[PDB]
Amino acid sequence: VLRDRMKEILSNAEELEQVVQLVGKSALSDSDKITLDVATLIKEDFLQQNGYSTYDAFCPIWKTFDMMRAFISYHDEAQKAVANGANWSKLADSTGDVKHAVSSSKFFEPSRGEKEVHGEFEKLLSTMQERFAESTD
Amino acid sequence: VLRDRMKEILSNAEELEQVVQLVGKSALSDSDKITLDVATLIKEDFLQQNGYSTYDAFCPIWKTFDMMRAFISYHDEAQKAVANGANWSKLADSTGDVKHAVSSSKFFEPSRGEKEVHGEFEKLLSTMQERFAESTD
Amino acid sequence: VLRDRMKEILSNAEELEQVVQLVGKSALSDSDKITLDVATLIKEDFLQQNGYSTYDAFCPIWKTFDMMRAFISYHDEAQKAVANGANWSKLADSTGDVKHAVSSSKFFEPSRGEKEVHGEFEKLLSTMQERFAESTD
Amino acid sequence: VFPTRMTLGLMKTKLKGANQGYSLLKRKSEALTKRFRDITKRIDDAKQKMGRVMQTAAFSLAEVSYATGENIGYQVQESVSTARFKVRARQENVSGVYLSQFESYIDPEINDFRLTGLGRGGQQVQRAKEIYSRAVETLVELASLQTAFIILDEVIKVTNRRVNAIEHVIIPRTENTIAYINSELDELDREEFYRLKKVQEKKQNETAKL
Amino acid sequence: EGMTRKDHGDVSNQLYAKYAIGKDAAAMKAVVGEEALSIEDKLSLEFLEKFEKTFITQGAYEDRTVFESLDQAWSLLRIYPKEMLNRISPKILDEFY
Amino acid sequence: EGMTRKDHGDVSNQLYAKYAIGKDAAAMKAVVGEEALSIEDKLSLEFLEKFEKTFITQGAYEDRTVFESLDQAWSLLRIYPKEMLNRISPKILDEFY
Amino acid sequence: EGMTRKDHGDVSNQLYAKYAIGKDAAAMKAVVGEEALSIEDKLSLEFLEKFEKTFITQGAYEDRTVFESLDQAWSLLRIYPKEMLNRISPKILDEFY
Amino acid sequence: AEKRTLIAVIADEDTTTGLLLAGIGQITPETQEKNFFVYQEGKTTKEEITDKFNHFTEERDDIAILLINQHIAENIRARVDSFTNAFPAILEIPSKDHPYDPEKDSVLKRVRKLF
Repeated sequence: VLRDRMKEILSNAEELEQVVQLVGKSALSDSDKITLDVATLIKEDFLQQNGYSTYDAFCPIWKTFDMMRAFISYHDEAQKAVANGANWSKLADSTGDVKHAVSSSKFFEPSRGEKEVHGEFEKLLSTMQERFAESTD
Repeated sequence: VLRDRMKEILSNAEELEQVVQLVGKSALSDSDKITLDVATLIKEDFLQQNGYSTYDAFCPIWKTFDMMRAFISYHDEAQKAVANGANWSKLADSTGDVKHAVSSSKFFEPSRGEKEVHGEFEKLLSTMQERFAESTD
Repeated sequence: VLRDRMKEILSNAEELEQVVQLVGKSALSDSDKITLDVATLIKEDFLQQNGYSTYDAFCPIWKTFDMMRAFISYHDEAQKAVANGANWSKLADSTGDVKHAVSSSKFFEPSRGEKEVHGEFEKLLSTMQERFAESTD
Repeated sequence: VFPTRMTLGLMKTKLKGANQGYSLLKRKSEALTKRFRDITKRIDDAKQKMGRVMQTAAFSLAEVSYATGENIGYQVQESVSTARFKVRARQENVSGVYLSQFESYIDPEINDFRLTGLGRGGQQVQRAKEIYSRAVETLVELASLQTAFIILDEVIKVTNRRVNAIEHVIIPRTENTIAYINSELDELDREEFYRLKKVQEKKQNETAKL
Repeated sequence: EGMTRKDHGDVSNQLYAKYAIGKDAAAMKAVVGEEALSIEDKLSLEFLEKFEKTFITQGAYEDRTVFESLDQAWSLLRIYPKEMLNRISPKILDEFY
Repeated sequence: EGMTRKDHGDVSNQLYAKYAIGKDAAAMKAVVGEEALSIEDKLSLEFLEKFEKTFITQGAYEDRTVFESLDQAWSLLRIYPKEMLNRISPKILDEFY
Repeated sequence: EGMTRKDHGDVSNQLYAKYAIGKDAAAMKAVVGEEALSIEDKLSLEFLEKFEKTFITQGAYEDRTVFESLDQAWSLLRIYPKEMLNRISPKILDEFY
Repeated sequence: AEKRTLIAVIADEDTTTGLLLAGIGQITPETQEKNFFVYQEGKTTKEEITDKFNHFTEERDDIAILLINQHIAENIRARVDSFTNAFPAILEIPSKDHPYDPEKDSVLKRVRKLF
């Protein structure tokens, strides 16, 4: 379910990329900004690979799913907020703490939560929900 | 004389539309509005065919001569009439029967005035003169 | 020094010209126009030297120095003039005849003045300085 | 000049870029121009509206001044030093562009002065003041379209420049480049074969001969 | 015609046209928003989406007959009124809409 | 000389150089629009238009003399001040613009 | 280590990315205009100029040590705050900023 | 966002005073200068209007809307036209004792060429 949505975000991003170049940034809606913004998170964490093996460059497949789970759980919430009313800028301020964590996912190791996935990632799914309820209201 | 004028009208028509986009309608007036309208009637009568009738597939040299004669006569007299005081919509509504009858000349028989000669066009010239009186006043 | 600057002034001119063409000159400083303006004088006056006479075909080392010296000096002074108060148009309009005086120096023989340096180029420096004060004013 | 081999993939995508750009910016332009026409008509009407209502109230005040004795209006101008009707500005995205809009708020700082009361003469100024407040407030609200209208006025000129600029300079430059390098590129593949084939014929002939 | 209805050729004109307009309209949405977007194009924006997600998206072992295919087609065009499906005869359109 | 002016070649150089400038100014008019254009471009725009329908338009059974062409050139070329006309020498220029 | 820093790899990565954006932005300035541009892109335009004229400009006889060259690289990099730099591991960043 | 709150005037006496009763302009207390300029037709100079316009557009960065009588904008015509900004908005209104002419209005002049 996750794999199809990751590509989808990236597809729309290419289309957006041409409008962004030409017209600018001053014309895109709230939904479109998010698409680019979650795209940033994937570009940062998956495409870059810090070191030979330092900075925990080794990700097991189960960790990777958890890294992805955190971004797409964020995308669906993020899509609901703008739609239910919440400015792109407002939504970015209010997300704050849970956003920094998902950004920081690559330095962390799964060998100190369970052994292949992180207790930290399980806790991350609860934190997302809580944040969202405050922020929307 | 008539053929050269055919080419001119199509060329002009195209050109006045571009002006309506960039410049606006401020460079548009009714003299120009008649020009667009004659080209439309010329496209429908000449350019469009597909063999709906048997008379829509063989049209003699003399019949072709007669269609272009109606439309150029309409053009020059419509322009004169709006200059002595008339409007495009007013010209359009007023020309009406003749305008309809000459578009439909392709469905109509080409043996009406003999065997190659069409009678309706010969009777158009006189109608057009009485018509020009209705449009001006 | 003049050769370093000769390169820079033409290279900066090329980049600016692409934005003027495509976007416009009305989205761009008066200053960027100035680089183009001084650059143009160098374009006609240097480059065309195919000559219609021996006077317009020959250019000794001294004469080549002189025409370059007057144009760079104009640039430096013009940017100041506009910056402390003075529009673009007023500056362009004022220098006027002087732009021409250098233009015509090629047509006149180099055996004139002191040696191979025209009295017309010698005077031209004073006229330049006298001009900046008025342009500025 | 232009690359010797394979600019074509790049130039293909350059060609595509250019072409999408022209379409979209002409749509953006199309929406701005369409909205602007409608706003132009609102404005012509509104100017007549504002002028007539403002003047009716103008004439009522002028008669009042004359009847009361003295030029009252100099006195009123000094004495007034705060404003009721102010505006707080907000951004509205209409046709992908951000415009400035104005929203009026009526502050109750002033509502009566010391010149709307004088006794008998004072009752006249008062009847005048009331026609002017009602007439003016409407005029302020209508004035709000003006600010946006001027920004629209600016943006249409820029946007038009761009559609025409992609059209004339970029697209035909892109045609000329793509063709010259395509023809060179093809020439390499065919001449290569021709040189190799021409030599083979000789090599084959020698062996048959000896 | 006999194992395919007569409407196939007509319907193809409408689906093709809308689909074309639809690609362009989405690019326009991105810039202009929906505060100044055209009405015809607004329905075409939604049309691009359905054309992909149900007429072009199907199962692995989902099989559909030609009659069926034709019906789905009309359902996507059903949102537009008659005045934005003007390239078809009122007799055919009145039956198939 | 005695059949051509020596000025004949010189006149050619104005005509060719202006034509080009004019052609460039028309390219900018198409893009930017007249309001944006500066004074120099406007003159040149004007030169280009006059050049097409008068110089390079002539009849097909109509002869011309070299003297006659240069006199036609001088009028058409006369649309610029002396600052801007500088592809010919001040002597010849002072006489004829 | 002992002749080159641990930051060295990180430092190169930062210069490429900004230098690249700056270049991309300068091209868009040219065609469409400064309506496409943003504040971030201004940092980038500014960053291209500082890089070209300081890092790449040096003698034909003006030799340097490796430690100096990394110290000058840093100087250019000071104009983006820490939060827009992400081509270095944040651990290393806090030391040398 | 908010950076401009005042509506200013250049108008004849009866027009200006009335606008003030309606409550739209004021005088600043710290500079001792009006954010309106009174004018009387034929009687007060063309030059003073030209200065006051500069005070309001470029020195006042708080004027939101500059209202101006059509007859009056016509005296200093260059100055009204050349200012193309919306900050302030320029709103030409038909002057007292004159009807609506669409070409004494700076924004409409600009509108006609290029839609």
